[PDB]
Amino acid sequence: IPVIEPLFTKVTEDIPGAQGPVFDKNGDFYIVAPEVEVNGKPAGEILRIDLKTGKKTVICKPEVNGYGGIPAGCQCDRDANQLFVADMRLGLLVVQTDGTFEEIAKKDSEGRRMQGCNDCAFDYEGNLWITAPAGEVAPADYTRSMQEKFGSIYCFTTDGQMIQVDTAFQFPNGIAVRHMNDGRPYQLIVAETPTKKLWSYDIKGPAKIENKKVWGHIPGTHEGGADGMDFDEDNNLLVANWGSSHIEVFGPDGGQPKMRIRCPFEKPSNLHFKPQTKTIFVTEHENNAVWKFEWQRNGKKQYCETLKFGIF
Ligand SMILES: [Ca+2]
Repeated sequence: IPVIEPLFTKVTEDIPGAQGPVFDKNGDFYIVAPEVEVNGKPAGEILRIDLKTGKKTVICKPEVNGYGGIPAGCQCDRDANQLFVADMRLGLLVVQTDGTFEEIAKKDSEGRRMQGCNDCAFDYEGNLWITAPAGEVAPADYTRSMQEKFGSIYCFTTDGQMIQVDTAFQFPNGIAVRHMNDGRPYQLIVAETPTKKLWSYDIKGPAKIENKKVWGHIPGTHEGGADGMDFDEDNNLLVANWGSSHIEVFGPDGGQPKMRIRCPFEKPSNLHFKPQTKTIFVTEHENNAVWKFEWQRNGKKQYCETLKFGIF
């Protein structure tokens, strides 16, 4: 497997468990620091990063009834410039640029207690596919599916339903939606960290997935595996392989990586493209920092970049 070593430029530092890189509708950059703690208790943060200076600003430090959050992944909304943030303790949150937030659901569509989420992905129809590797949300005792298969997958629909679409995953982590050239969502990819697998499903409709399949294989025998992921404009899937010092590049058909990207660190956690560029911002856990490098092409257009009221 051919490996490339592009120049990684430092963006910002000192962000405990740095991940969830995302750009909003104005091109502003945000990341999450899930591991910030106050007296050993969760006090995770959502930060805005000034790309010109690298200076950090904590816009949200989510807490519900005294239970601090562990913000873990993000997606920017389209119809309003707001962030949907997966939280390992609080489930799914909607965070405004002013720093205020709202908890989306304490229970799913079946009345079952919500699970802590790690990452999410919007399809072009506006449906949000979410990974939930943690156990029940706060106030329940914090647990995570690294060893046992209790991690779930959800789909927060346009009509506001929080639907659990699958279960029994050993730490479902990164998640991405593959679309047809005409924009129709047709395949859901889910990373299962410790098992070194990438799973796929055929998206038949909103909150409807079928035919679970082992889509791709993650290299290495190290502790870790596939973390965050994202598609480029040609539908190649770039996946952070936590603990391998590489970002794996899968072709549109999956299987084994067709290319690897060497990182100047061992623990890449997530990655996200800057709109309209080849620039990929990579968060990592070794130094708790954010970096950026140039990919071979532009990123796949995000849902937030599309137009609701366009002609085409
Ligand atoms: Ca991303």
